[PDB]
Amino acid sequence: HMDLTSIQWRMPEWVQSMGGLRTENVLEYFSQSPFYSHKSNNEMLKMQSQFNALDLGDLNSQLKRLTGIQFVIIHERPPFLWVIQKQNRLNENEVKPLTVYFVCNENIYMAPNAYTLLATRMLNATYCFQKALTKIE
Repeated sequence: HMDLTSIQWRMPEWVQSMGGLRTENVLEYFSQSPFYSHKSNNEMLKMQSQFNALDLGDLNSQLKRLTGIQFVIIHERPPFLWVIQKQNRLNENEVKPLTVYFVCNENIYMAPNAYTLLATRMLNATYCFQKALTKIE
């Protein structure tokens, strides 16, 4: 297979067509890239929405109800960067960070592994805390 840690992707013809990148549409941009995965809860939602002609509103709330591969925005600095995280959602309370990507100046590429490491360390500490609170009652 082609190694995605060694490429950058950029599709200027889409950006112009949409009037520039915005938090509103950055994830859609990401969807046309080889980093996207059609196995994702993201994709499943895109199609229920189109097929049923339905507005499903806040994505993040829709993702909480599902399990599997997910893509979420975890950092916003319009109009230059957004940071996206691929994660495997285990349930409504747990998520496993898989990889993170940068969308910098319309360029998409995987961030160094350390960012994923930081993410999981953040989540682990959070989850350890929450499991610790369930016991007091």
